[PDB]
Amino acid sequence: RIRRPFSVAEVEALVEAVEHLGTGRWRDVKMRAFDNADHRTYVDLKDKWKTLVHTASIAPQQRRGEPVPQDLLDRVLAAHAYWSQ
DNA sequence: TTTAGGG
DNA sequence: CCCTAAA
Repeated sequence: RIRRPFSVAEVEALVEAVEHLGTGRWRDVKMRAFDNADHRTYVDLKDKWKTLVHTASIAPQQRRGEPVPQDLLDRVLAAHAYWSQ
């Protein structure tokens, strides 16, 4: 499949979704926040959560592409610490 | 088919 | 994004 960087709203929709469902229900996350975004499958969302956690763990100057608002990176690490077992 | 992780 | 063992 063709590349397709995640936009800020998509991240936003993902972050909101996970804060409510967690990290073990990507099919529900997909249904809740990307139900009509045919190019994003629950495996892609699982993957974007994996990169987002990393993105939030590195310095801003080493991130690539459109900048994810600090606000979201913040909720990624808080939702990651919460749903971690 | 979905979950869960490495490739 | 892909590949796919397990469930």
